[PDB]
Amino acid sequence: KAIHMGGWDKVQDHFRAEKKDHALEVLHSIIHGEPGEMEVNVEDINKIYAFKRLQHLACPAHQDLFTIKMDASQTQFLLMVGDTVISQSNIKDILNISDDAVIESMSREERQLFLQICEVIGSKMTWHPELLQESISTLRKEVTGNAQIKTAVYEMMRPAEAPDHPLVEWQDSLTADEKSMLACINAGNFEPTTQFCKIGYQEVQGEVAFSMMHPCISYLLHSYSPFSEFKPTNSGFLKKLNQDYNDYHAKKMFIDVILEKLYLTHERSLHIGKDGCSRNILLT
Amino acid sequence: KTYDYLFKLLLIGDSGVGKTCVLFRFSEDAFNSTFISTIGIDFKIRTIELDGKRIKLQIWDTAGQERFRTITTAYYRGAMGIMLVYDITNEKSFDNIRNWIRNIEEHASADVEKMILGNKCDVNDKRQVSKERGEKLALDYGIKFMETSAKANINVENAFFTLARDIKAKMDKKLEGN
Ligand SMILES: Nc1nc2c(ncn2[C@@H]2O[C@H](COP(=O)(O)OP(=O)(O)O)[C@@H](O)[C@H]2O)c(=O)[nH]1
Ligand SMILES: [Mg+2]
Repeated sequence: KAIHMGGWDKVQDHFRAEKKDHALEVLHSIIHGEPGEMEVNVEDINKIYAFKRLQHLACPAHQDLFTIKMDASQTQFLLMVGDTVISQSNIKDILNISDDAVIESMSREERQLFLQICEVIGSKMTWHPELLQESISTLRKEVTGNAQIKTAVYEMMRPAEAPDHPLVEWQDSLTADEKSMLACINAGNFEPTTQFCKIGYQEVQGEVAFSMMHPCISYLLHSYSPFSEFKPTNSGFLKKLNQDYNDYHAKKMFIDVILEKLYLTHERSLHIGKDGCSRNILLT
Repeated sequence: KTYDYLFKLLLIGDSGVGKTCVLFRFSEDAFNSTFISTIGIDFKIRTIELDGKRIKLQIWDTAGQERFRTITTAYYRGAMGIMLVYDITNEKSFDNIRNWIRNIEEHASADVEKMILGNKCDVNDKRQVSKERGEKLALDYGIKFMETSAKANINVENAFFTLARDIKAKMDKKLEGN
Protein backbone atom coordinates (compact mmCIF):
# COMPACT_ATOMS: atom_id res chain seq x y z
CA LYS A 1 0.00 0.00 0.00
CA ALA A 2 3.09 2.17 0.37
CA ILE A 3 4.21 3.66 -2.95
CA HIS A 4 7.94 4.34 -3.35
CA MET A 5 8.31 4.82 -7.13
CA GLY A 6 9.84 8.09 -8.26
CA GLY A 7 11.02 8.84 -4.73
CA TRP A 8 7.38 9.36 -3.74
CA ASP A 9 8.28 8.66 -0.10
CA LYS A 10 9.85 12.14 0.12
CA VAL A 11 8.10 13.88 -2.80
CA GLN A 12 4.51 13.58 -1.50
CA ASP A 13 5.27 16.21 1.17
CA HIS A 14 4.93 19.01 -1.40
CA PHE A 15 1.28 18.19 -2.15
CA ARG A 16 -1.97 18.82 -0.29
CA ALA A 17 -3.86 15.67 0.68
CA GLU A 18 -6.71 16.56 -1.70
CA LYS A 19 -4.32 16.36 -4.68
CA LYS A 20 -1.82 13.53 -4.06
CA ASP A 21 -3.77 11.10 -6.26
CA HIS A 22 -3.71 13.46 -9.23
CA ALA A 23 0.00 14.09 -8.64
CA LEU A 24 0.71 10.35 -8.37
CA GLU A 25 -0.89 9.92 -11.81
CA VAL A 26 1.32 12.59 -13.39
CA LEU A 27 4.30 11.07 -11.59
CA HIS A 28 3.52 7.70 -13.18
CA SER A 29 3.27 9.46 -16.55
CA ILE A 30 6.74 10.93 -16.01
CA ILE A 31 8.63 7.78 -14.99
CA HIS A 32 7.06 5.00 -17.11
CA GLY A 33 19.65 2.61 -17.13
CA GLU A 34 18.90 1.24 -20.59
CA PRO A 35 22.13 -0.81 -21.16
CA GLY A 36 21.60 -4.20 -19.52
CA GLU A 37 17.84 -4.10 -18.86
CA MET A 38 15.06 -5.89 -20.71
CA GLU A 39 12.37 -4.11 -22.72
CA VAL A 40 8.74 -4.60 -21.67
CA ASN A 41 5.48 -4.83 -23.63
CA VAL A 42 2.88 -3.72 -21.10
CA GLU A 43 1.04 -0.86 -22.84
CA ASP A 44 -2.07 -2.87 -23.73
CA ILE A 45 -2.46 -4.68 -20.40
CA ASN A 46 -1.99 -1.48 -18.36
CA LYS A 47 -4.87 0.11 -20.29
CA ILE A 48 -7.38 -2.02 -18.38
CA TYR A 49 -6.41 -0.98 -14.86
CA ALA A 50 -6.09 2.56 -16.23
CA PHE A 51 -9.72 2.32 -17.38
CA LYS A 52 -10.86 1.59 -13.82
CA ARG A 53 -8.80 4.55 -12.62
CA LEU A 54 -10.78 6.66 -15.09
CA GLN A 55 -14.07 5.14 -13.93
CA HIS A 56 -13.15 5.68 -10.27
CA LEU A 57 -13.12 9.45 -10.87
CA ALA A 58 -16.63 9.42 -12.37
CA CYS A 59 -19.76 9.88 -10.28
CA PRO A 60 -21.35 6.69 -8.87
CA ALA A 61 -24.39 7.37 -11.06
CA HIS A 62 -22.39 7.39 -14.31
CA GLN A 63 -19.84 4.71 -13.36
CA ASP A 64 -22.06 1.98 -14.85
CA LEU A 65 -21.46 3.40 -18.35
CA PHE A 66 -17.74 2.46 -18.17
CA THR A 67 -17.72 -1.03 -19.68
CA ILE A 68 -15.20 -3.13 -21.62
CA LYS A 69 -16.73 -5.01 -24.56
CA MET A 70 -15.10 -7.58 -26.82
CA ASP A 71 -15.25 -6.72 -30.50
CA ALA A 72 -16.74 -8.95 -33.19
CA SER A 73 -13.31 -10.33 -34.10
CA GLN A 74 -12.90 -11.60 -30.50
CA THR A 75 -9.34 -10.24 -30.73
CA GLN A 76 -9.66 -6.84 -29.00
CA PHE A 77 -11.17 -5.45 -25.82
CA LEU A 78 -13.08 -2.23 -26.49
CA LEU A 79 -12.96 0.33 -23.68
CA MET A 80 -16.33 2.08 -23.78
CA VAL A 81 -17.97 4.96 -21.92
CA GLY A 82 -21.57 4.77 -23.03
CA ASP A 83 -21.64 4.37 -26.80
CA THR A 84 -18.12 5.76 -27.37
CA VAL A 85 -15.02 3.62 -27.87
CA ILE A 86 -12.22 5.62 -26.27
CA SER A 87 -9.51 2.98 -26.90
CA GLN A 88 -8.86 -0.67 -27.76
CA SER A 89 -6.23 -3.24 -26.82
CA ASN A 90 -5.17 -6.38 -28.67
CA ILE A 91 -5.50 -9.52 -26.56
CA LYS A 92 -2.28 -10.98 -28.00
CA ASP A 93 -0.43 -7.83 -26.88
CA ILE A 94 -2.07 -7.99 -23.45
CA LEU A 95 -0.72 -11.54 -23.13
CA ASN A 96 2.64 -10.65 -24.77
CA ILE A 97 2.47 -13.57 -27.20
CA SER A 98 3.25 -14.00 -30.88
CA ASP A 99 0.69 -13.22 -33.57
CA ASP A 100 0.21 -16.81 -34.79
CA ALA A 101 -0.59 -17.94 -31.24
CA VAL A 102 -4.13 -19.26 -30.81
CA ILE A 103 -6.57 -17.64 -28.37
CA GLU A 104 -9.34 -20.05 -27.44
CA SER A 105 -12.65 -18.26 -26.95
CA MET A 106 -13.75 -17.53 -23.39
CA SER A 107 -17.13 -17.55 -21.74
CA ARG A 108 -18.37 -14.16 -20.58
CA GLU A 109 -17.60 -15.15 -16.99
CA GLU A 110 -14.05 -16.09 -17.97
CA ARG A 111 -13.61 -12.80 -19.84
CA GLN A 112 -14.61 -10.92 -16.68
CA LEU A 113 -12.10 -12.89 -14.62
CA PHE A 114 -9.49 -12.39 -17.35
CA LEU A 115 -9.92 -8.62 -17.12
CA GLN A 116 -9.90 -8.65 -13.31
CA ILE A 117 -6.58 -10.51 -13.30
CA CYS A 118 -5.24 -7.95 -15.80
CA GLU A 119 -6.45 -5.18 -13.49
CA VAL A 120 -4.42 -6.51 -10.57
CA ILE A 121 -1.36 -7.11 -12.76
CA GLY A 122 -1.59 -3.56 -14.10
CA SER A 123 -1.93 -1.97 -10.66
CA LYS A 124 1.05 -3.90 -9.30
CA MET A 125 3.19 -2.87 -12.27
CA THR A 126 1.95 0.73 -12.21
CA TRP A 127 2.25 1.62 -8.51
CA HIS A 128 4.87 -0.99 -7.50
CA PRO A 129 7.53 -1.37 -10.21
CA GLU A 130 9.89 -2.71 -7.53
CA LEU A 131 8.19 -6.13 -7.58
CA LEU A 132 9.10 -6.88 -11.20
CA GLN A 133 12.67 -5.57 -10.92
CA GLU A 134 13.29 -8.03 -8.10
CA SER A 135 11.73 -11.02 -9.86
CA ILE A 136 8.97 -12.14 -12.16
CA SER A 137 8.04 -14.49 -9.30
CA THR A 138 7.62 -11.67 -6.77
CA LEU A 139 5.19 -9.93 -9.12
CA ARG A 140 3.29 -13.18 -9.74
CA LYS A 141 2.97 -14.21 -6.10
CA GLU A 142 1.51 -10.75 -5.45
CA VAL A 143 -1.28 -11.32 -7.99
CA THR A 144 -1.96 -15.02 -7.32
CA GLY A 145 -1.84 -14.18 -3.60
CA ASN A 146 -4.29 -11.30 -3.96
CA ALA A 147 -7.39 -11.95 -1.86
CA GLN A 148 -9.98 -11.01 -4.49
CA ILE A 149 -8.22 -12.94 -7.27
CA LYS A 150 -7.91 -16.11 -5.18
CA THR A 151 -11.54 -15.82 -4.09
CA ALA A 152 -12.82 -15.13 -7.61
CA VAL A 153 -10.83 -17.99 -9.14
CA TYR A 154 -12.08 -20.49 -6.57
CA GLU A 155 -15.63 -19.15 -6.81
CA MET A 156 -15.64 -19.88 -10.55
CA MET A 157 -13.75 -23.20 -10.65
CA ARG A 158 -14.38 -24.85 -7.24
CA PRO A 159 -17.22 -22.89 -5.62
CA ALA A 160 -17.62 -25.21 -2.61
CA GLU A 161 -13.87 -25.53 -1.94
CA ALA A 162 -12.18 -22.97 0.28
CA PRO A 163 -8.83 -21.68 -1.05
CA ASP A 164 -7.22 -22.85 2.21
CA HIS A 165 -8.84 -26.28 1.83
CA PRO A 166 -6.60 -28.90 3.50
CA LEU A 167 -4.71 -31.49 1.47
CA VAL A 168 -6.25 -34.95 1.07
CA GLU A 169 -3.82 -37.86 0.93
CA TRP A 170 -3.45 -39.75 -2.35
CA GLN A 171 -4.99 -43.22 -2.82
CA ASP A 172 -3.95 -44.96 -6.04
CA SER A 173 -7.20 -46.45 -7.34
CA LEU A 174 -6.31 -46.09 -11.04
CA THR A 175 -5.32 -48.70 -13.60
CA ALA A 176 -2.56 -48.04 -16.12
CA ASP A 177 -5.09 -47.28 -18.87
CA GLU A 178 -6.78 -44.67 -16.66
CA LYS A 179 -3.44 -42.98 -15.92
CA SER A 180 -2.71 -42.76 -19.65
CA MET A 181 -6.17 -41.30 -20.25
CA LEU A 182 -5.50 -38.62 -17.61
CA ALA A 183 -2.00 -37.82 -18.91
CA CYS A 184 -3.42 -35.39 -21.46
CA ILE A 185 -4.53 -32.92 -18.75
CA ASN A 186 -0.96 -32.46 -17.42
CA ALA A 187 1.22 -32.28 -20.55
CA GLY A 188 1.48 -36.00 -21.26
CA ASN A 189 2.52 -37.05 -17.74
CA PHE A 190 0.72 -38.51 -14.74
CA GLU A 191 1.87 -37.13 -11.39
CA PRO A 192 -0.70 -37.42 -8.56
CA THR A 193 0.32 -34.18 -6.82
CA THR A 194 -0.01 -31.98 -9.94
CA GLN A 195 -2.50 -33.71 -12.26
CA PHE A 196 -5.51 -31.69 -11.13
CA CYS A 197 -4.38 -28.08 -10.62
CA LYS A 198 -6.41 -27.07 -13.70
CA ILE A 199 -9.57 -29.07 -12.91
CA GLY A 200 -12.62 -27.44 -11.36
CA TYR A 201 -15.79 -29.03 -10.03
CA GLN A 202 -19.24 -27.90 -8.90
CA GLU A 203 -22.22 -29.78 -7.49
CA VAL A 204 -25.80 -29.02 -8.52
CA GLN A 205 -28.28 -30.85 -6.27
CA GLY A 206 -25.45 -33.08 -5.08
CA GLU A 207 -24.22 -34.04 -8.57
CA VAL A 208 -20.66 -33.12 -9.52
CA ALA A 209 -19.66 -31.72 -12.91
CA PHE A 210 -16.03 -31.25 -13.92
CA SER A 211 -14.38 -28.61 -16.08
CA MET A 212 -10.95 -27.24 -16.96
CA MET A 213 -9.57 -23.75 -16.32
CA HIS A 214 -9.29 -21.69 -19.49
CA PRO A 215 -5.70 -21.63 -20.85
CA CYS A 216 -5.43 -17.82 -20.92
CA ILE A 217 -6.44 -17.74 -17.26
CA SER A 218 -3.89 -20.45 -16.50
CA TYR A 219 -1.29 -18.55 -18.53
CA LEU A 220 -2.04 -15.15 -16.96
CA LEU A 221 -1.74 -16.43 -13.39
CA HIS A 222 1.28 -18.73 -13.61
CA SER A 223 3.17 -18.09 -16.87
CA TYR A 224 2.74 -14.42 -17.83
CA SER A 225 5.89 -12.42 -18.61
CA PRO A 226 5.89 -8.73 -19.59
CA PHE A 227 9.36 -8.90 -21.17
CA SER A 228 9.51 -8.65 -24.96
CA GLU A 229 12.26 -11.30 -24.92
CA PHE A 230 9.90 -13.85 -23.36
CA LYS A 231 7.36 -13.59 -26.20
CA PRO A 232 8.43 -16.91 -27.83
CA THR A 233 8.55 -18.66 -24.43
CA ASN A 234 5.19 -17.13 -23.47
CA SER A 235 3.64 -18.50 -26.66
CA GLY A 236 5.24 -21.88 -25.98
CA PHE A 237 3.54 -22.12 -22.59
CA LEU A 238 0.18 -21.03 -24.02
CA LYS A 239 0.33 -23.56 -26.86
CA LYS A 240 0.99 -26.32 -24.33
CA LEU A 241 -1.92 -25.12 -22.17
CA ASN A 242 -4.20 -25.08 -25.21
CA GLN A 243 -3.14 -28.64 -26.06
CA ASP A 244 -4.16 -29.93 -22.63
CA TYR A 245 -7.40 -27.94 -22.90
CA ASN A 246 -8.42 -29.30 -26.31
CA ASP A 247 -7.35 -32.82 -25.32
CA TYR A 248 -9.57 -32.74 -22.23
CA HIS A 249 -12.69 -31.68 -24.13
CA ALA A 250 -12.12 -34.20 -26.92
CA LYS A 251 -11.90 -37.07 -24.39
CA LYS A 252 -14.20 -35.56 -21.75
CA MET A 253 -16.65 -38.45 -22.08
CA PHE A 254 -13.91 -40.76 -20.76
CA ILE A 255 -11.94 -38.42 -18.49
CA ASP A 256 -14.84 -37.15 -16.37
CA VAL A 257 -15.61 -40.78 -15.46
CA ILE A 258 -12.11 -41.16 -14.01
CA LEU A 259 -12.18 -37.72 -12.36
CA GLU A 260 -15.46 -38.56 -10.61
CA LYS A 261 -14.08 -41.76 -9.09
CA LEU A 262 -11.05 -39.88 -7.75
CA TYR A 263 -13.29 -37.06 -6.51
CA LEU A 264 -15.50 -39.49 -4.57
CA THR A 265 -12.56 -41.38 -3.03
CA HIS A 266 -10.79 -38.19 -1.89
CA GLU A 267 -13.59 -36.56 0.14
CA ARG A 268 -15.20 -34.72 -2.80
CA SER A 269 -12.03 -32.88 -3.79
CA LEU A 270 -9.13 -33.18 -6.19
CA HIS A 271 -6.81 -31.21 -3.87
CA ILE A 272 -4.73 -34.37 -3.50
CA GLY A 273 -1.29 -34.60 -1.92
CA LYS A 274 1.35 -37.19 -1.11
CA ASP A 275 3.43 -37.25 2.09
CA GLY A 276 2.21 -33.77 2.95
CA CYS A 277 2.84 -31.96 -0.36
CA SER A 278 0.39 -31.04 -3.11
CA ARG A 279 0.36 -28.77 -6.17
CA ASN A 280 -3.30 -29.48 -7.01
CA ILE A 281 -4.38 -26.06 -5.72
CA LEU A 282 -5.83 -23.70 -8.32
CA LEU A 283 -3.48 -20.86 -7.30
CA THR A 284 -1.68 -19.73 -4.15
CA LYS B 1 -18.34 -49.74 -12.92
CA THR B 2 -20.76 -47.08 -11.73
CA TYR B 3 -21.07 -45.71 -15.27
CA ASP B 4 -19.11 -45.96 -18.51
CA TYR B 5 -19.40 -42.64 -20.40
CA LEU B 6 -20.42 -39.05 -19.71
CA PHE B 7 -22.54 -37.41 -22.44
CA LYS B 8 -22.88 -33.65 -21.96
CA LEU B 9 -26.09 -32.28 -23.49
CA LEU B 10 -27.46 -28.75 -23.89
CA LEU B 11 -31.10 -27.65 -23.83
CA ILE B 12 -31.44 -24.72 -26.23
CA GLY B 13 -34.45 -22.55 -27.02
CA ASP B 14 -36.34 -19.41 -26.19
CA SER B 15 -37.52 -18.73 -22.66
CA GLY B 16 -40.99 -20.04 -21.82
CA VAL B 17 -41.06 -22.96 -24.28
CA GLY B 18 -40.56 -25.52 -21.50
CA LYS B 19 -36.84 -26.39 -21.36
CA THR B 20 -36.75 -26.66 -17.56
CA CYS B 21 -39.97 -28.71 -17.48
CA VAL B 22 -38.65 -31.08 -20.16
CA LEU B 23 -35.44 -31.54 -18.15
CA PHE B 24 -37.24 -32.24 -14.87
CA ARG B 25 -39.66 -34.61 -16.59
CA PHE B 26 -36.80 -36.63 -18.08
CA SER B 27 -34.53 -36.57 -15.03
CA GLU B 28 -36.95 -36.74 -12.08
CA ASP B 29 -40.29 -37.72 -13.71
CA ALA B 30 -41.81 -34.54 -12.33
CA PHE B 31 -44.01 -31.63 -13.40
CA ASN B 32 -44.96 -28.71 -11.10
CA SER B 33 -46.67 -29.61 -7.76
CA THR B 34 -43.78 -29.69 -5.24
CA PHE B 35 -42.10 -26.81 -7.04
CA ILE B 36 -38.32 -26.38 -7.04
CA SER B 37 -37.49 -23.17 -8.87
CA THR B 38 -34.11 -23.27 -10.61
CA ILE B 39 -32.14 -20.92 -8.43
CA GLY B 40 -28.95 -22.18 -10.03
CA ILE B 41 -30.07 -25.60 -11.29
CA ASP B 42 -27.68 -25.41 -14.23
CA PHE B 43 -27.91 -29.12 -15.05
CA LYS B 44 -29.55 -32.41 -14.10
CA ILE B 45 -28.28 -35.94 -14.69
CA ARG B 46 -29.92 -39.20 -15.71
CA THR B 47 -28.00 -42.45 -16.14
CA ILE B 48 -29.35 -44.73 -18.88
CA GLU B 49 -28.22 -48.06 -20.38
CA LEU B 50 -27.35 -48.59 -24.05
CA ASP B 51 -25.92 -51.85 -25.44
CA GLY B 52 -24.78 -52.91 -21.97
CA LYS B 53 -22.95 -49.62 -21.33
CA ARG B 54 -24.31 -47.19 -18.74
CA ILE B 55 -24.33 -43.57 -19.94
CA LYS B 56 -24.58 -40.62 -17.56
CA LEU B 57 -26.48 -37.93 -19.44
CA GLN B 58 -25.46 -34.54 -18.00
CA ILE B 59 -28.13 -32.20 -19.38
CA TRP B 60 -27.60 -28.44 -19.08
CA ASP B 61 -30.35 -25.83 -18.92
CA THR B 62 -28.53 -22.49 -19.10
CA ALA B 63 -29.80 -21.06 -22.40
CA GLY B 64 -31.62 -17.76 -21.99
CA GLN B 65 -29.82 -17.06 -18.71
CA GLU B 66 -27.66 -14.49 -20.52
CA ARG B 67 -27.49 -16.20 -23.91
CA PHE B 68 -29.63 -14.24 -26.37
CA ARG B 69 -27.41 -15.16 -29.32
CA THR B 70 -24.53 -13.62 -27.42
CA ILE B 71 -22.99 -17.08 -27.67
CA THR B 72 -19.57 -17.99 -29.01
CA THR B 73 -17.52 -21.20 -29.27
CA ALA B 74 -17.07 -21.45 -25.49
CA TYR B 75 -20.72 -22.25 -24.73
CA TYR B 76 -20.71 -25.41 -26.89
CA ARG B 77 -17.24 -26.61 -25.86
CA GLY B 78 -17.50 -30.19 -24.62
CA ALA B 79 -21.12 -30.64 -25.73
CA MET B 80 -21.90 -33.95 -27.42
CA GLY B 81 -25.59 -33.27 -28.12
CA ILE B 82 -28.01 -30.34 -28.38
CA MET B 83 -31.78 -30.44 -27.84
CA LEU B 84 -33.47 -27.49 -29.57
CA VAL B 85 -36.88 -26.65 -28.09
CA TYR B 86 -39.70 -24.43 -29.28
CA ASP B 87 -43.29 -24.00 -28.15
CA ILE B 88 -46.10 -25.00 -30.49
CA THR B 89 -48.13 -22.46 -28.51
CA ASN B 90 -45.76 -19.78 -29.85
CA GLU B 91 -44.78 -19.31 -33.50
CA LYS B 92 -42.24 -16.63 -32.54
CA SER B 93 -40.25 -19.29 -30.67
CA PHE B 94 -40.52 -21.66 -33.65
CA ASP B 95 -39.11 -19.11 -36.10
CA ASN B 96 -36.27 -18.29 -33.70
CA ILE B 97 -35.13 -21.91 -34.09
CA ARG B 98 -33.55 -20.96 -37.42
CA ASN B 99 -31.34 -18.47 -35.54
CA TRP B 100 -30.31 -20.96 -32.85
CA ILE B 101 -29.34 -23.43 -35.59
CA ARG B 102 -27.04 -21.04 -37.46
CA ASN B 103 -25.53 -20.02 -34.12
CA ILE B 104 -24.72 -23.72 -33.63
CA GLU B 105 -23.22 -24.50 -37.05
CA GLU B 106 -20.94 -21.45 -36.83
CA HIS B 107 -19.90 -21.90 -33.18
CA ALA B 108 -20.26 -25.59 -32.23
CA SER B 109 -18.36 -28.63 -33.45
CA ALA B 110 -19.54 -30.28 -36.65
CA ASP B 111 -20.00 -33.73 -35.06
CA VAL B 112 -22.42 -32.45 -32.39
CA GLU B 113 -25.73 -34.30 -32.59
CA LYS B 114 -28.82 -32.08 -32.71
CA MET B 115 -32.54 -32.71 -32.30
CA ILE B 116 -35.61 -30.44 -32.42
CA LEU B 117 -38.44 -30.63 -29.88
CA GLY B 118 -41.83 -29.03 -30.43
CA ASN B 119 -42.92 -29.00 -26.81
CA LYS B 120 -46.48 -28.72 -25.43
CA CYS B 121 -48.08 -31.28 -27.77
CA ASP B 122 -50.96 -31.30 -25.24
CA VAL B 123 -52.21 -27.74 -25.91
CA ASN B 124 -54.09 -28.02 -29.20
CA ASP B 125 -56.54 -25.20 -28.42
CA LYS B 126 -53.70 -22.64 -28.41
CA ARG B 127 -51.56 -24.24 -31.14
CA GLN B 128 -49.82 -21.84 -33.53
CA VAL B 129 -47.37 -24.12 -35.41
CA SER B 130 -48.42 -27.21 -37.36
CA LYS B 131 -46.60 -30.48 -36.80
CA GLU B 132 -45.84 -30.64 -40.53
CA ARG B 133 -44.16 -27.24 -40.24
CA GLY B 134 -42.04 -28.76 -37.48
CA GLU B 135 -40.92 -31.72 -39.58
CA LYS B 136 -40.29 -29.48 -42.60
CA LEU B 137 -37.77 -27.26 -40.82
CA ALA B 138 -36.05 -30.34 -39.42
CA LEU B 139 -36.02 -32.01 -42.83
CA ASP B 140 -34.38 -28.83 -44.14
CA TYR B 141 -31.37 -29.14 -41.82
CA GLY B 142 -31.24 -32.95 -41.79
CA ILE B 143 -31.78 -33.38 -38.05
CA LYS B 144 -34.43 -35.44 -36.28
CA PHE B 145 -37.66 -33.91 -34.95
CA MET B 146 -40.43 -34.93 -32.56
CA GLU B 147 -43.31 -33.23 -30.77
CA THR B 148 -43.35 -33.49 -26.98
CA SER B 149 -45.32 -32.50 -23.88
CA ALA B 150 -43.52 -32.42 -20.54
CA LYS B 151 -46.88 -32.14 -18.78
CA ALA B 152 -48.46 -35.27 -20.29
CA ASN B 153 -45.07 -37.06 -20.48
CA ILE B 154 -45.35 -37.66 -24.23
CA ASN B 155 -42.21 -38.40 -26.28
CA VAL B 156 -39.80 -37.04 -23.64
CA GLU B 157 -38.15 -40.39 -22.89
CA ASN B 158 -37.74 -41.59 -26.48
CA ALA B 159 -36.44 -38.19 -27.62
CA PHE B 160 -33.47 -38.28 -25.23
CA PHE B 161 -32.87 -41.98 -25.92
CA THR B 162 -32.69 -41.30 -29.66
CA LEU B 163 -30.22 -38.43 -29.20
CA ALA B 164 -28.04 -40.49 -26.85
CA ARG B 165 -28.15 -43.50 -29.18
CA ASP B 166 -27.03 -41.25 -32.04
CA ILE B 167 -24.18 -39.86 -29.93
CA LYS B 168 -23.05 -43.35 -28.90
CA ALA B 169 -23.20 -44.51 -32.53
CA LYS B 170 -20.72 -42.02 -33.98
CA MET B 171 -18.55 -42.18 -30.85
CA ASP B 172 -18.37 -45.96 -31.31
CA LYS B 173 -17.30 -45.83 -34.97
CA LYS B 174 -14.69 -43.21 -34.09
CA LEU B 175 -13.11 -45.75 -31.72
CA GLU B 176 -12.31 -48.15 -34.59
CA GLY B 177 -8.84 -46.72 -35.01
CA ASN B 178 -9.96 -43.13 -35.63
N1 LIG C 1 -49.72 -27.65 -21.13
C1 LIG C 1 -48.26 -27.69 -21.09
N2 LIG C 1 -47.55 -26.66 -20.36
C2 LIG C 1 -46.06 -26.69 -20.31
C3 LIG C 1 -45.35 -27.68 -20.93
N3 LIG C 1 -44.04 -27.45 -20.71
C4 LIG C 1 -43.92 -26.33 -19.96
N4 LIG C 1 -45.18 -25.89 -19.72
C5 LIG C 1 -45.39 -24.65 -18.91
O1 LIG C 1 -44.83 -23.42 -19.68
C6 LIG C 1 -44.22 -22.50 -18.57
C7 LIG C 1 -42.68 -22.34 -18.82
O2 LIG C 1 -42.05 -23.60 -18.62
P1 LIG C 1 -40.42 -23.61 -18.48
O3 LIG C 1 -39.92 -25.03 -18.39
O4 LIG C 1 -40.03 -22.86 -17.23
O5 LIG C 1 -39.82 -22.84 -19.86
P2 LIG C 1 -38.20 -22.44 -20.08
O6 LIG C 1 -38.02 -20.95 -19.91
O7 LIG C 1 -37.79 -22.86 -21.50
O8 LIG C 1 -37.36 -23.17 -19.06
C8 LIG C 1 -44.44 -23.09 -17.46
O9 LIG C 1 -45.60 -22.51 -16.83
C9 LIG C 1 -44.74 -24.69 -17.82
O10 LIG C 1 -45.52 -25.32 -16.76
C10 LIG C 1 -46.10 -28.77 -21.70
O11 LIG C 1 -45.49 -29.65 -22.26
N5 LIG C 1 -47.53 -28.75 -21.76
MG1 LIG D 1 -36.05 -22.49 -17.57
